[PDB]
Amino acid sequence: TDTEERLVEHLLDPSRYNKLIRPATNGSELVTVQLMVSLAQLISVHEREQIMTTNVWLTQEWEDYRLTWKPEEFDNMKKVRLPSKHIWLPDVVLYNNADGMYEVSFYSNAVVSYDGSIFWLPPAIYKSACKIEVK
Amino acid sequence: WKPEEFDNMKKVRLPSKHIWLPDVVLYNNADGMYEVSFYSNAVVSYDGSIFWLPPAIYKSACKIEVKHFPFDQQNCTMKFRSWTYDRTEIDLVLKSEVASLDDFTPSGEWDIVALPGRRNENPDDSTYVDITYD
Amino acid sequence: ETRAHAEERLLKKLFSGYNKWSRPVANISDVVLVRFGLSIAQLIDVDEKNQMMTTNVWVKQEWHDYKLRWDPADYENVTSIRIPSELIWRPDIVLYNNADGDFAVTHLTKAHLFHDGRVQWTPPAIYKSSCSIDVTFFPFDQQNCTMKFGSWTYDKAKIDLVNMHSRVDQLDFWESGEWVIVDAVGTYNTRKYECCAEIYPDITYAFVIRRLPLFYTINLIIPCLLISCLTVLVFYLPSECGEKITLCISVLLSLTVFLLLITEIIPSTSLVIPLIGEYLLFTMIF
Amino acid sequence: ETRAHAEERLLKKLFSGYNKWSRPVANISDVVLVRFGLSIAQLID
Amino acid sequence: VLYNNADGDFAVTHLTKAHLFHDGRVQWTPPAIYKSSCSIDVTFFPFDQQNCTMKFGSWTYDKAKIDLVNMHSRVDQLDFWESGEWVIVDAVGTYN
Amino acid sequence: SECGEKITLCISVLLSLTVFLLLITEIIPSTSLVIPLIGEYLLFTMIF
Amino acid sequence: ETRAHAEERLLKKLFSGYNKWSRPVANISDVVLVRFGLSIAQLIDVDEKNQMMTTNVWVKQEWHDYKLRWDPADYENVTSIRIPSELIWRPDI
Ligand SMILES: *[C@@H]1O[C@H](CO)[C@@H](O)[C@H](O)[C@H]1NC(C)=O
Ligand SMILES: *[C@@H]1O[C@H](CO)[C@@H](O)[C@H](O)[C@H]1NC(C)=O
Ligand SMILES: *[C@@H]1O[C@H](CO)[C@@H](O)[C@H](O)[C@H]1NC(C)=O
Ligand SMILES: *[C@@H]1O[C@H](CO)[C@@H](O)[C@H](O)[C@H]1NC(C)=O
Ligand SMILES: *[C@@H]1O[C@H](CO)[C@@H](O)[C@H](O)[C@H]1NC(C)=O
Ligand SMILES: *[C@@H]1O[C@H](CO)[C@@H](O)[C@H](O)[C@H]1NC(C)=O
Ligand SMILES: *[C@@H]1O[C@H](CO)[C@@H](O)[C@H](O)[C@H]1NC(C)=O
Ligand SMILES: CC(=O)OCC[N+](C)(C)C
Ligand SMILES: CC(=O)OCC[N+](C)(C)C
Repeated sequence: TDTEERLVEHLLDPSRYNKLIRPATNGSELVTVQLMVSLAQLISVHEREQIMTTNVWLTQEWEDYRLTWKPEEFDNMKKVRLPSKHIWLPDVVLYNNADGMYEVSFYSNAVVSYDGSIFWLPPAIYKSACKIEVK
Repeated sequence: WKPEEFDNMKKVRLPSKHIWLPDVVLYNNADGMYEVSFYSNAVVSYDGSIFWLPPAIYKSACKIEVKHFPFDQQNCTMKFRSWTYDRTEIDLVLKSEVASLDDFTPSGEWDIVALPGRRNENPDDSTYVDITYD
Repeated sequence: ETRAHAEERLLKKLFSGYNKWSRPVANISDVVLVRFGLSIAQLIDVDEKNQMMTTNVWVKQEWHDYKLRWDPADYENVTSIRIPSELIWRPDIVLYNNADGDFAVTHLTKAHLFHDGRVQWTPPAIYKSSCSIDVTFFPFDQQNCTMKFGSWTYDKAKIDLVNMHSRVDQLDFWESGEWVIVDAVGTYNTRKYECCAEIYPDITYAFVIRRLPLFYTINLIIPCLLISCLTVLVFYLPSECGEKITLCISVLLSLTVFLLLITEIIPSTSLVIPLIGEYLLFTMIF
Repeated sequence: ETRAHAEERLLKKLFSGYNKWSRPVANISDVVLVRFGLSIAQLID
Repeated sequence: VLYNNADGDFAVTHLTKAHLFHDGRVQWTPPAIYKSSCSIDVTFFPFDQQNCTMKFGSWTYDKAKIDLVNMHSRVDQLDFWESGEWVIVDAVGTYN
Repeated sequence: SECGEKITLCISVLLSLTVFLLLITEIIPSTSLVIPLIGEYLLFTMIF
Repeated sequence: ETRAHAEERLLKKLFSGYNKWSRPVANISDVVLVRFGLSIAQLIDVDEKNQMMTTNVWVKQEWHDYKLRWDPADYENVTSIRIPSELIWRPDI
């Protein structure tokens, strides 16, 4: 729709939204990020290599006050889908990974509510190192 | 540039990705990697001389001779060409007749015998030029 | 008058104020109907040990975009053009059961755009999916590996999938000689996830493949049977010959080797045991 | 005068309004004849 | 693109510089490492003679928009590097 | 028969042939449309 | 007023005329001191046959940029920021 395209252009307008800046408000505050790992499948557990491969969905939720809008002015739209690569993201990564791949596999869209709430649920194939007990 | 107009600066470092490069590559590579591995800076003198020394990990195809294994001697070659410009555009020249071993780490399994370099032209083509190190 | 001028003229008009981050519907309540279909090019690998299936498919997609419309009479009677797929909005159809592969389409060939807004996109893809492997009747086994496709961020109220055709196209399938597709049908499903309060549709394709049991019969079964035939001869061998122990020891050490060779083919799953594994083990015990 | 300046001018002219997404054919009915051939460098495996 | 690709790349990924002439002619000769599937016949192994094919064609342009012209029929071998394990009996391209 | 080595010889031949068949199996494709003549010869020899 | 606004103003000011291809020294005769260190994460492998060591390290680097200075009092007391490493000059270690 025209209204949705207008809203998307308005929100991500680089003249007013810089994705390199943390959405900190009220001063020197911190942004609370909620995590939730959803295990979709345990692909394999190599014992010789000591690597566990998993297919997980890494739920991530935070509040970005710079992506707020009034539903009345935008045809009562309550949430819109934005590309995750064009908004500020907390660079949450698998720190103990094996194979040296830290970020998610797909980079899906981020579902943004009108009140600034963000919801990002990217899938990922993760190869994590772990200590195998052979006794 | 004129050094006197730039605080008597004689040479500066410019990124090699933002200046014209002769696309010299390892033509006979065996893994599909033609270019160098780093793309470092190029040291540019005030007279326009460019000095580029990028490192590279190369995988060249070799004709292994097995008749005298394990007392065999291999003759592996590395052929360098510019995969963009022909001889009518750029002329390749050898800075030295042999490869340099100034910073070489001895192998332990293989003993280096000779590393000559030769510049080859094709008398029938006139657009072909390469430098091969044996 | 000319195409490379008219088509260029058309291309400029279409991508003047085009936004690729917005669902292409003239009305918010409308649904983007994506006709989804698969055309298998070949079955690259059916790895049983890793329980993964590698396939080469053409991910046929088709949807209507209301901004990419024009009147052919105005543009020298141009009815359709080829446009880059990275400049237009596309559905985010991902393979749910991806194992050691890419979730979405990563090649982005050109799309065919028709004057009424229809967009046909048929990118090729190599998908490495995970499928349960049942080797009870190996090498006469018949596997059933599935691929689940669906939109990742749009629910049924925004994007809905339509079965292009029930069966996976096989006109250009490449026969390998090891596997034969018995049937491959896509089934439309809808379900609710704990993530989100909306219904997310999906299309699951079930590839029922049958192995041709003449290689492993020639190379594993018959050699196994021949050794099993020597199991009983030790009892007809006279003791004075002094070769009884040599015969039965050799038989045991041969059957043991065959069991390990099979152990390296079948998956390490502990739900079912192959009939070949049972037979070898019982012969080893006897 | 130098060849480099002439080439820069030519490149500026050619790509002023060039659209790479459009088929390069003078006319609607035209077909892009793409001459195709393969040169084999080595049969790796 | 290569139709019968197997685990490799569908299209060229090196994208060298194209030679453009003043009459509009364009010559583009990039390199490629192709992994094409082919049926293996081992009836007479090790004295076998394989017949492996590579299928090339435009992915999105039909015959009414892009037509392929067979420059030469046989594959050019002037720069071929001898494998030492296989010998190319005959490599001919057929337009279909 | 008095040498007491017939069983050793024949068993060794059988297992050597089986090992060579298994070695061949690691080279040829796992296809069921054609069978190598080397494989057929080895299998007939093992049966006999 | 909000910290995000101050950070945006600071980012606009810093990269106004910044060049990432130039050594960040106020004087040519100066030398860029790059405090260098390693922090091994795991010794992935020690390949004896191929004679290679695979390690997972954090390449801790630290230098001084004279053109990336600001007064926190003028930017709502912003003391530090995180910027993509590809927007600034880096040592080519
Ligand atoms: C294109 O070709 C057709 C048929 O040859 C002709 O009728 C038409 O006038 C041509 N258009 C231009 C712009 O030359
Ligand atoms: C969108 O569709 C709904 C339901 O059909 C309708 O009530 C509404 O008026 C439509 N919007 C516009 C702008 O026509
Ligand atoms: C336009 O082209 C279609 C086929 O693409 C043809 O059937 C039709 O007659 C043409 N009309 C005109 C006015 O050229
Ligand atoms: C194949 O699997 C699917 C889902 O796992 C099932 O619905 C279908 O009945 C199976 N088909 C056969 C022939 O086993
Ligand atoms: C090789 O295969 C192609 C297509 O399968 C066929 O046209 C050709 O005749 C074959 N050549 C030989 C020598 O078998
Ligand atoms: C840079 O340092 C040198 C040596 O300390 C000094 O002579 C020169 O004046 C300095 N440059 C400036 C602009 O102060
Ligand atoms: C600025 O922040 C620092 C801590 O980051 C704090 O110690 C200091 O008091 C603050 N100053 C003002 C004026 O807010
Ligand atoms: C909203 C969103 O990203 O959902 C992802 C998970 N899925 C496909 C089960 C709904
Ligand atoms: C239009 C389009 O992309 O078609 C792709 C299918 N193929 C390669 C068989 C023509």
